[PDB]
Amino acid sequence: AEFVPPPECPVFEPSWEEFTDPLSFIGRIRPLAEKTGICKIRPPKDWQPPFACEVKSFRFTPRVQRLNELEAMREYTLQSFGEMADNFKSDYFNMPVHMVPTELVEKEFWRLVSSIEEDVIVEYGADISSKDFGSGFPVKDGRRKILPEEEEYALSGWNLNNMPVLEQSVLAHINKVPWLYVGMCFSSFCWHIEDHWSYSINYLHWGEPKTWYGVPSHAAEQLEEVMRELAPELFESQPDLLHQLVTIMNPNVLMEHGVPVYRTNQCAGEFVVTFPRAYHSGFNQGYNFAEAVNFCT
Ligand SMILES: CN1CCC[C@@H]1CCO[C@H](c1cc2nccc(C(=O)O)c2[nH]1)c1ccccc1Cl
Ligand SMILES: [Mn+2]
Repeated sequence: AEFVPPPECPVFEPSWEEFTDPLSFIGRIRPLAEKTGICKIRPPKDWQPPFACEVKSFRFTPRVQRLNELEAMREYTLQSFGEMADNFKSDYFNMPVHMVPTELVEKEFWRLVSSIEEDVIVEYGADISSKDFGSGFPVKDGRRKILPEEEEYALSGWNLNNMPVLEQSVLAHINKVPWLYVGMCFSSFCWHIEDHWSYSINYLHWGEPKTWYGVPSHAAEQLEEVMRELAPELFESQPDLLHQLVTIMNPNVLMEHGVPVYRTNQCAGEFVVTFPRAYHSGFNQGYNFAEAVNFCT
């Protein structure tokens, strides 16, 4: 009846030596991580970048998310979104936000997605460009002050602004930036893969965890087949890029049909990498702030 958590994906704790170059480290962990689709990477304890967005100006109108919309077939600052998000969660669970077990939010999320008796609606500050108010990482833009002790983070290969993003092509010889996600409890992203089957890297700057599910690329067609069988027939003929706007599916349904699924709780200061053609989806445990970019190898 209640949700059964998938097995945990790999977590890596690189030494300072291994942490020198992201692409080299990702290439070395690939034989394991590609078999789980997603992995988590914990930087060394002393690697702590400052938060570098323009907080005074940061304003956005999040999208509304009706958790049960398939089954059924306003403007905020960072501060005022946080107040709304914490009030929502503490009221929903009748306890302080940090006291709510991650497993309980997870079980309740999947219950609500399939419930026709209770219509829970949340908001997500999703797909906000780093160009609007800056990246959460420091950048040598000349647009914001960088303290000496922060320069190493502006120059780090793990700063998402410094990941390689240009794919090799003939058109490149003939002829972009990270996105931000301000989460609250139950805000979510449905199953998808990246454009061009790209890798992605995701960093949780601060706040409560982001819960992830991943499927390895060798099972991509299995997942697509389960979607074909069980996803709303009204949307069955839609191209993948549109279907993936609403590809909501409980991980246990995929697991029951033989699709390998792995989970993790990404906590503040931790990276999640998604491998090429690894389907993923997830939800936020509470008020948080993430940055993500597609990268090339
Ligand atoms: C146009 N393309 C095509 C592929 C996705 C990309 C657009 C961004 O799609 C959002 C998203 C993707 C994603 N991947 C990792 C983590 C998170 C996070 O929210 O933390 C993510 N959010 C998304 C997708 C579906 C439903 C809600 C939302 Cl918000
Ligand atoms: Mn993604």
